[PDB]
Amino acid sequence: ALLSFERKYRVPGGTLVGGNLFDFWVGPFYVGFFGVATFFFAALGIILIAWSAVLQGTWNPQLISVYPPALEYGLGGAPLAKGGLWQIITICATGAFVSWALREVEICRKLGIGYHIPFAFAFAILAYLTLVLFRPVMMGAWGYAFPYGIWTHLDWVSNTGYTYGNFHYNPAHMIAISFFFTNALALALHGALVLSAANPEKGKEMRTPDHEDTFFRDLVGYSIGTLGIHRLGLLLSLSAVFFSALCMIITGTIWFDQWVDWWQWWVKLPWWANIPGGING
Amino acid sequence: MSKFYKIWMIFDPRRVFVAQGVFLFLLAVMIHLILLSTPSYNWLEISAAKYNRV
Amino acid sequence: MSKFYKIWMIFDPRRVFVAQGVFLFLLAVMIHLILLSTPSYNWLEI
Amino acid sequence: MSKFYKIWMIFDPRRVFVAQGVFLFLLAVMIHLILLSTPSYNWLEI
Amino acid sequence: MSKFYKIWMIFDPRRVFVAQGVFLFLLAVMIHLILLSTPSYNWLEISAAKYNRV
Amino acid sequence: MSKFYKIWMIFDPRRVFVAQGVFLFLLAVMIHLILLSTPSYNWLEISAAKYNRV
Amino acid sequence: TIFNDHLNTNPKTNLRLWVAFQMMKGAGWAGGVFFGTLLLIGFFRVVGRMLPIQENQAPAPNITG
Amino acid sequence: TIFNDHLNTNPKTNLRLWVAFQMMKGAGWAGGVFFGTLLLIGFFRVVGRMLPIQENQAPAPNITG
Amino acid sequence: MVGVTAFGNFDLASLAIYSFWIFLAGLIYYLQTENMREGYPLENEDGTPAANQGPFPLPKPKTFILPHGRGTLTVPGPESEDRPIALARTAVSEGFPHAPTGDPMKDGVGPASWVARRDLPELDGHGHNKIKPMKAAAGFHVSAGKNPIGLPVRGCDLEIAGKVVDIWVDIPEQMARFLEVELKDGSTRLLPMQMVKVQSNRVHVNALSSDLFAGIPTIKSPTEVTLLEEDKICGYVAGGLMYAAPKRKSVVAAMLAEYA
Amino acid sequence: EYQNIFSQVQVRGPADLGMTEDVNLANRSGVGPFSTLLGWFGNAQLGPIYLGSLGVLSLFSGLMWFFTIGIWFWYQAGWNPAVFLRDLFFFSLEPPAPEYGLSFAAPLKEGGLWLIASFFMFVAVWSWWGRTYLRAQALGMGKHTAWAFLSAIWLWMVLGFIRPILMGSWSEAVPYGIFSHLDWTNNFSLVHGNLFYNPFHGLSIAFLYGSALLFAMHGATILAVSRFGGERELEQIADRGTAAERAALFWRWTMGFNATMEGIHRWAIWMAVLVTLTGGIGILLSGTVVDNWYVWGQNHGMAPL
Amino acid sequence: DLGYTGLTDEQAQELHSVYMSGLWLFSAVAIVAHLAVYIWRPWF
Amino acid sequence: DLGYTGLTDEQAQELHSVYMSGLWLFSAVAIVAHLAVYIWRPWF
Amino acid sequence: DLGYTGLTDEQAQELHSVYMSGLWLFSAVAIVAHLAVYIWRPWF
Amino acid sequence: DLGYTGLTDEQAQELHSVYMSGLWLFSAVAIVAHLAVYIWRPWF
Ligand SMILES: CCCCCCCCCCCCCCCCCC(=O)OC[C@H](COP(=O)([O-])OCC(O)COP(=O)([O-])OC[C@@H](COC(=O)CCCCCCCCCCCCCCCCC)OC(=O)CCCCCCCCCCCCCCCCC)OC(=O)CCCCCCCCCCCCCCCCC
Ligand code: BCL
Ligand SMILES: COC(C)(C)C/C=C/C(C)=C/C=C/C(C)=C/C=C/C(C)=C/C=C/C=C(C)/C=C/C=C(\C)CC/C=C(\C)CCC=C(C)C
Ligand SMILES: COC(C)(C)C/C=C/C(C)=C/C=C/C(C)=C/C=C/C(C)=C/C=C/C=C(C)/C=C/C=C(\C)CC/C=C(\C)CCC=C(C)C
Ligand SMILES: COC(C)(C)C/C=C/C(C)=C/C=C/C(C)=C/C=C/C(C)=C/C=C/C=C(C)/C=C/C=C(\C)CC/C=C(\C)CCC=C(C)C
Ligand SMILES: COC(C)(C)C/C=C/C(C)=C/C=C/C(C)=C/C=C/C(C)=C/C=C/C=C(C)/C=C/C=C(\C)CC/C=C(\C)CCC=C(C)C
Ligand SMILES: COC(C)(C)C/C=C/C(C)=C/C=C/C(C)=C/C=C/C(C)=C/C=C\C=C(C)\C=C\C=C(/C)CC/C=C(\C)CCC=C(C)C
Ligand SMILES: [Fe+2]
Repeated sequence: ALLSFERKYRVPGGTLVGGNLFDFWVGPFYVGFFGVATFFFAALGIILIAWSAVLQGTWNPQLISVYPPALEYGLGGAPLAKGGLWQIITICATGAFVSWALREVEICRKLGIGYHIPFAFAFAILAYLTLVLFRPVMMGAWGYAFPYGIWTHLDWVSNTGYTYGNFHYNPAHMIAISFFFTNALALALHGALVLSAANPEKGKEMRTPDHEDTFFRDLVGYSIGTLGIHRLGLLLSLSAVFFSALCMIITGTIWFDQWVDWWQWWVKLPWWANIPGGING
Repeated sequence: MSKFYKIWMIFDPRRVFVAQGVFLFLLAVMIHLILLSTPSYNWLEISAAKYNRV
Repeated sequence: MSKFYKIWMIFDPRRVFVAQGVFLFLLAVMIHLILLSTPSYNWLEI
Repeated sequence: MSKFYKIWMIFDPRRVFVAQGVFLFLLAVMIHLILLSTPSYNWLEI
Repeated sequence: MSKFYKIWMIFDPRRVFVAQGVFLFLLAVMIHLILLSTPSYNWLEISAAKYNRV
Repeated sequence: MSKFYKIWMIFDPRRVFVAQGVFLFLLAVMIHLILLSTPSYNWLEISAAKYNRV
Repeated sequence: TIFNDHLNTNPKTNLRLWVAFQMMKGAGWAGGVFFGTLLLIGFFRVVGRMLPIQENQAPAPNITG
Repeated sequence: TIFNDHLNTNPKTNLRLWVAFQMMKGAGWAGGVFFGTLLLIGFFRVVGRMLPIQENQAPAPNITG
Repeated sequence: MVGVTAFGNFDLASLAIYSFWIFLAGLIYYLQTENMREGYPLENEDGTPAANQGPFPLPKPKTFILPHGRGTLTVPGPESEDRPIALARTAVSEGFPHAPTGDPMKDGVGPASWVARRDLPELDGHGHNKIKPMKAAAGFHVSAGKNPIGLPVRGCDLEIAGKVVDIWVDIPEQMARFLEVELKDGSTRLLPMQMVKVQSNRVHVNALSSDLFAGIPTIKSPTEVTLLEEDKICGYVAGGLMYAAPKRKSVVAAMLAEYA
Repeated sequence: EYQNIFSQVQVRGPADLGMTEDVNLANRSGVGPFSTLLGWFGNAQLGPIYLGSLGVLSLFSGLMWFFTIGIWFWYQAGWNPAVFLRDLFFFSLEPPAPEYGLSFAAPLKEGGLWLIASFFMFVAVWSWWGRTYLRAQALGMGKHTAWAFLSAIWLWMVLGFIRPILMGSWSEAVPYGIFSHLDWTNNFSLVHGNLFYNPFHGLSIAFLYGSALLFAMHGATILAVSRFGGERELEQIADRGTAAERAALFWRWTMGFNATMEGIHRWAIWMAVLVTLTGGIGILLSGTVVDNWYVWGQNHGMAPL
Repeated sequence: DLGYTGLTDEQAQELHSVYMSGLWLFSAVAIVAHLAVYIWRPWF
Repeated sequence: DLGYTGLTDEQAQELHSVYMSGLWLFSAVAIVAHLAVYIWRPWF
Repeated sequence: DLGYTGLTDEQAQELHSVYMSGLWLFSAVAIVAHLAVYIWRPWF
Repeated sequence: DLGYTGLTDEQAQELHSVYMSGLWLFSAVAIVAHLAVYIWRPWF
């Protein structure tokens, strides 16, 4: 039912809409107005994906695919069987994600903590909306969004990437990839450091934050601190997602050619554009 | 069947009614969308074939 | 059906009315999209 | 512009508000009719 | 069989009834969708063929 | 075999019964789906062929 | 409030306007959300119009048939 | 009125709902008139549909050009 | 070894993927088991153990040997909270809020809650006290940014309830922790830095108003702060966000309240 | 609202030389300068760094690896500083051609230098791993960092050493160069069918996305409860406070389950380690067992045909 | 008398009556609109 | 007497009776709609 | 006699009896539906 | 100071202020609608 310590926190108030209409729990889950909304949307979306499985003709979970409308439909509606189910599922998913963020706001708010978590979830929501809503609308058709399938949206990724050659040459792409790799590195180092401090050589006393700073300063020579590492983690993840959204919003919209052709500008800069030798020329 | 009423000594009416309303609306939307998906029972397309809208 | 009124001894009117307004507007917008999706009954074509 | 408020020391609010509601609805119906008349902007097509 | 009732001294009725309702609805949706998927027992298509709709 | 009952001085009945219910339902769904997958023992297709529904 | 010309209406109509108001709070918020979403989509559609997407134009990423 | 849960709102919002109400009286009456007129026209259009006007059909009374 | 199968389509790709599924199930079980070391067993809203304990059993206990001779903490263990909670349940059924019986902030329930930790200061690695006022620390000086010492302190109601005297810093960590804010009562209160907005002429506190500055739990000794009283101060300052919402002069709050 | 993203006022004093158990301080250097720029985000102190036997070994090997690649880049530009400036991202130190196989008979100019630089890189990375282990040991801490680094090293070794040996060719390792190693990645994907249909590739991507997810979640949670001293985590493990409880209750009321101040770091370390663990397994299977992953997916219920 | 909200019988009846008057007004406007649309263009 | 929600026997019976009246009203409207659709276009 | 939920013997029997009455009602409706479908179109 | 209606200065200012708040709300909704239509299909 309740954690040993949970009861002193289960108080009324701190909710955006609906007073105490839905200000109650179902098991551990806090419900709220936006919890009601998000349960509705999630349930409807999962059901409509199952109905897509029925219409398509497979029950293999890895072959179920809900394709967006084809290019000729433009930005209008499509029949449910050939593109409309995708649109309804997209609306359901957007509503579910937004309601989840607002429910998180309500919970953060009943507990008296900052709103960093719904903040950071909004970044992922905006990346999803970039892929599904902003770019296809800016670009003319719902057919540029990805299908809802486990292995068929990877086909969308591959086709979109190879439309512009090697997508590795997108520069915002490189920045986003560097942020992702740095984020994974920092997460591994942080988890390892805290665990090694709390679980020392075996039977000797528990370590202190001073030991963590000492270890990492011995390793490379500059410890960032606990507050520093948590700030850096939030910012690395958010920067990665932001640059992903940027690299995809500019693709097919202001850049239409091979991306190495973008990299071509530095090579042609006046004070080396003509020299013989090297890779280029 | 006579004493099914004691379910309300088990369940709080407020939570049950909220859940029931959500469930009923979701089920109705389910069935309407299923009907709209099939070429028949998609009453829209059927009436458009009746009155020559295409 | 006569004593449905006791629902208001269960539910606070303010919250119910806000929720009902939100629900009704959302449902109307929904149905407009359903009509807009079909080639007939779509009034934004022209 | 600042002291336009004294219009209400001239006009009774009740009557003005009834007249204004009637006028605004009639004007909206009018314009929806002008749009409906032209072959374009006639949304009731299809 | 006679003393199966002691299951309720093991399980809280509220949780069991919520789980049972969810399970029963999910199973019914499962079977209905399975029937709708097959060309036969998809009662919709079968009727649409019977009454010469499509 | 007579004193197998001492398993219940090892295991809490609540957790065991929940796990057993989940396991039994999952196994039954497993076997039914395996039967449905094969062209024979897919009782649906077999009946449809028997009464010529296609 | 010094106006004292609206206070003469009966209490029942005061209740009436109170709940008309409750519902327009609720669904005025909902309308603000929906129409702000449409304005966002319209901004992106205009930016798409002014860019030369409409001349060099990408092939379909996914089959859809 | 025994409800006594709406009376807690401030007098300014009471004034607000009072005049929202004034305007919906005025133009709800206007809307009733307009839509009743459309329903009358629709009744006559249906009666015209069900009659065989649509098969034997009169020439234009006036030139209009 | 490209493409020979042991049976059906089963090859090393398939063997590896199924082995990983099994390993992932085991790892998820282990991770949840490690995370069941605080707050369990579960309990009803009236304190008695629940019929629920979950599919995951409790792990075997492990012992942390605390540094500086503080003792040992062994988990999971018997958890009580060694303090009375002033709440009264709203409904007889479960999953409903418990309303405060008296003043909520100040009995310490809800967002104003606190936990009975050890009434001792946490120590740095070398044994000294970890957190310390500027005067008690040797060599520390405000190094960048707007020095808050000497500025007035304004509450959420746009009154000034005191003004800043000193900064409490965290020695090894080299970062400011509390504002020692002194009132024209003459006694001093502690302000968490993450609850204060240091401006050019003014230290703004969105959490509290002037009349609530006096209520902040004071410190036992005047150069040190213990863990208990840090909870106590932090919980009150933070619970001020909901429980001092009425007294607050926010444009958007008054906006919405006048509409509501 | 103050968001705790940047410090708003800084303090400093005497430098902290660090703890002194079982550590030979003859090898620890002196503390460096304080950076006001780095102080707005975390600690401002730089140094002191420990310089041991493995430290010198790793520094020598890594410096020679970097220098060897640089000298090849200079040769490859014709010794022209402007060409070096303009083609810095296009230069490449490429492994021997397939016809040499695994032999060390490749001439200096189609891959002898690649082999030399690779030897230096091998020594540098393994020395750094040993140094991580010993730095953890000297302070009496656990060896968790060494094992996470070992996962990263596993992926690195598979990419450069083990897979070329299994395929019997040095030509299938990764060239040293920015755009060249990106093209190596793309061409590896092209040659073996989609890596998108490699299941371990998909798992690796799942755990990289999960790393970004979990670490945004955890940074946001700790910054949200830093008003109760939540960033001081070792002490919250030692003596649980209200920050830990509020964090646990937020996540419990949000998604039905929570963690501990201690246990979220077990989640974090495993989430980050599984990236390179599954990646190494996938790359090792790639080409050795499967050479067309899309067909494999068709055969395994993954692709439609 | 459950009294979750605290209202009495007479208050409940009064509020429900004014609600239902509003509900039937809304329903009447909806029926007029539906008849107008049906006459304009049927969907059956 | 088992009690979890706080309601008594008479309260339970009253609430269940008004629920069931609402349930049968909903069911009757559903049956009328189903008959209308079936007559308009059968699915059997 | 366990006592994990707090119910006694008589409470358990009463709750189980009303459950089983509901269960057999559900089962009877299911059997009627199954016979109707089987007669309409057999699956064996 | 004519007072054909009978209102004073403060009453006039209060009524005019609430009117103008309503007027600007109406105007804002109109501007949003006009921008939506213009983006959808321009008339210039
Ligand atoms: C009986 C019937 C048969 C059944 C068979 C099936 C069995 C099913 C099992 C299902 C799974 C159950 C749960 C598993 C996870 C458990 C984790 C755990 O318990 O943590 C406790 C424990 C917690 O320590 P602590 O309490 O915090 O320390 C306190 C002490 O004071 C301070 O202590 P300390 O500081 O000294 O730390 C020491 C310890 C603690 O480690 C940590 O601190 C955590 C670090 C996490 C990262 C570790 C991964 C590093 C990867 C190394 C290289 C990767 C590439 C290997 C090649 C890939 C495989 C081909 O270090 C390690 O244990 C890691 C050693 C890694 C060596 C790997 C060598 C190659 C693989 C050989 C397999 C055996 C490995 C060792 C097993 C025995 C260990 C004692 O941590 C561990 O022991 C880690 C367990 C390592 C497991 C194996 C690692 C690799 C797994 C490979 C998966 C491949 C799947 C198959 C796909 C391909 C197939 C073809
Ligand atoms: C067209 C290109 C192909 C493709 C080809 C490949 C190939 C080929 C590989 C990956 C790999 C990976 N790809 Mg892929 N990839 C594609 C599409 C994607 C997409 C996407 C959305 O489209 C994503 C998210 C990913 C994501 C990923 C990662 C999950 C994974 C790498 C883990 C990692 O961190 O490695 C980076 C980490 C390391 C390499 C470890 C380094 C460790 C050593 C110790 C570091 C030493 C440092 C050295 C000494 C320098 C010192 C510097 C100084 C100290 C400053 N790929 C497509 C299908 N991808 C790898 C993998 O594991 O696949 C299974 C891999 O080999
Ligand atoms: C995808 O599936 C589709 C959408 C295609 C088909 C699915 C359709 C769904 C399932 C249909 C669901 C419909 C829902 C259930 C209909 C519910 C409607 C609700 C009940 C309408 C209730 C309206 C209540 C009215 C607005 C109440 C008004 C109360 C008054 C405002 C209070 C004051 C009344 C006084 C002022 C006197 C009256 C005069 C005035 C001006 C109101
Ligand atoms: C994909 O699968 C498909 C869709 C093809 C097939 C799906 C099949 C599924 C399984 C269908 C599931 C159907 C479910 C099981 C049907 C359930 C129906 C019943 C349970 C719904 C009940 C409705 C009753 C409602 C309308 C109650 C109305 C009563 C209100 C009007 C007020 C009453 C509330 C209280 C008691 C009144 C005031 C109390 C006072 C005394 C204080
Ligand atoms: C691919 O797989 C396919 C689909 C082909 C095959 C799948 C097969 C699976 C395995 C089928 C699984 C079937 C399951 C096992 C069937 C289970 C049926 C039973 C267990 C469900 C129970 C139904 C009983 C319900 C309707 C109870 C109703 C009683 C309520 C009306 C009120 C009673 C509740 C309490 C006791 C009353 C008040 C208590 C008082 C004393 C306070
Ligand atoms: C054939 O010629 C055509 C039609 C083509 C072109 C001709 C166009 C004609 C000439 C254009 C004429 C336009 C007229 C002049 C425009 C006049 C518009 C009037 C002035 C608009 C005024 C609106 C006043 C608003 C509705 C006032 C509202 C006052 C409130 C109802 C009072 C309380 C305020 C509350 C309800 C709102 C905010 C507070 C809450 C509780 C939401
Ligand atoms: C002016 O600047 C100067 C010239 C002074 C210095 C500047 C230098 C700059 C230009 C250096 C540039 C360096 C490049 C850009 C670094 C790029 C590195 C690339 C990105 C590395 C990527 C992958 C490499 C990994 C996969 C290598 C893995 C190989 C390991 C597994 C070790 C291999 C084991 C070898 C084959 C064993 C051979 C043993 C002996 C007997 C040969
Ligand atoms: Fe942490």
